[PDB]
Amino acid sequence: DVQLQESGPGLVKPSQSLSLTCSVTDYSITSGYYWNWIRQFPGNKLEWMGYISYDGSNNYNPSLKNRISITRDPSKDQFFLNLNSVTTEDTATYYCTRGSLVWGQGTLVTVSAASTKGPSVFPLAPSGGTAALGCLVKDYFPEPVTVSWNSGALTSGVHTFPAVLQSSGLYSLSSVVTVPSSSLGTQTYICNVNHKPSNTKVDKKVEP
Amino acid sequence: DIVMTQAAPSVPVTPGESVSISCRSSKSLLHSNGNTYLYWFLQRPGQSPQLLIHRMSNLASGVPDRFSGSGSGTAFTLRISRVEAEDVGVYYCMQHLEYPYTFGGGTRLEVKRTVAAPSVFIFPPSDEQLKSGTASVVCLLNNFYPREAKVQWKVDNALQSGNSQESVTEQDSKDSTYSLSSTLTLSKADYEKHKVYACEVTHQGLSSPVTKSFNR
Amino acid sequence: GSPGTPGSR
Repeated sequence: DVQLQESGPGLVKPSQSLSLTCSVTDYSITSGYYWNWIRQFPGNKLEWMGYISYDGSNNYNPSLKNRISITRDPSKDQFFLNLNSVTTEDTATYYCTRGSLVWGQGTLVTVSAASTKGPSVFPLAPSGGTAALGCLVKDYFPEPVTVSWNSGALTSGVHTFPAVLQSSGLYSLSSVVTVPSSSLGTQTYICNVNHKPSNTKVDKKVEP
Repeated sequence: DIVMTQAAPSVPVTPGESVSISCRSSKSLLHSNGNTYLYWFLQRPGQSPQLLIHRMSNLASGVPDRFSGSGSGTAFTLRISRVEAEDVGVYYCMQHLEYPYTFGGGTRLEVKRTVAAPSVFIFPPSDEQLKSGTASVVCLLNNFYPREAKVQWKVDNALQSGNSQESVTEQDSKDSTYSLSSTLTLSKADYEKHKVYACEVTHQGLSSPVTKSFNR
Repeated sequence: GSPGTPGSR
């Protein structure tokens, strides 16, 4: 089945150029359709940026002035977004699509002068026979991080919260799991944290 | 540009009942070919938007026929009959008549359910963190309804302000509840100077505000 | 002609 996948830097400096790639699998981009870039701002407003067509022709949103190009490489079934002179207003999740029906998973791009920083990972230790434990993923930049528990074996009762931006300009995120008190003596609980921007992986065992 | 307006930022619905979500355009979306170019999307928490309806009334693939689109010219309705818990998310209209394509602001569908009190847990700072000179105390409010919940931090019975942050999960697609995490951040020096750390929670489901606490 | 997305040619 046709699938699309965005790739590219998750952090861009103000006034520089943003570049993203959409890799299309199981469909030739010259065969048909419009190939769109759509972005979603913080606050969740959506904006159509433009498309490239099966013949490589384009249409762009006037909101982007003359800052946008959408180009392609048919030999790789890839199309590309270039956005010049970015500001913090361009911080958004960027989606590539085939028409309105088929969407990529989206990729976050943050525009900021600040440097990439990997997280510290701290245990949230467990204390009606009900318990809870978790991990505090603190002081990283930019978003996102991913958190799993026991390498995906544990999903029941897991709540991974939206990150908060601290006053320092670094993010902090919690992930928790509700567990039975009766499990605390014998069950191993490991949170698996991945911060791809810093190439940081941390596994933290959470103990009573 | 064509301006798309969704008047309601959110709409509450009891499962099993029907709901209508409205969208208005600044210009008629009827094309000379006889089709009306208004599309509807749903975005579930942490997912990409999903096409529901194209050309005003045509049901896209992988969508139950509980969903229907109607309207004409500049006024449109997405109707969902027999709403299920899994329908929660944000519904967006988009005009597809002229460039640029433009979106409505979205309408969040909120499922109405029985009041559920939060289960509350408090976590002291880890020794791992304390080493760096900062201390985070975390309060978890799990699986509550409705959304409105108040967290008050107290340190040796003194009400805290300006030193905490909270985030909340989107309404759960399965049990229709929310969860909330609140973090109190103090210097390690300040943390070691006090004894009683308490998270006080106010919520409709509680008989009285509930406090979870620990002694350092 | 049509404002819709064109399919496979």
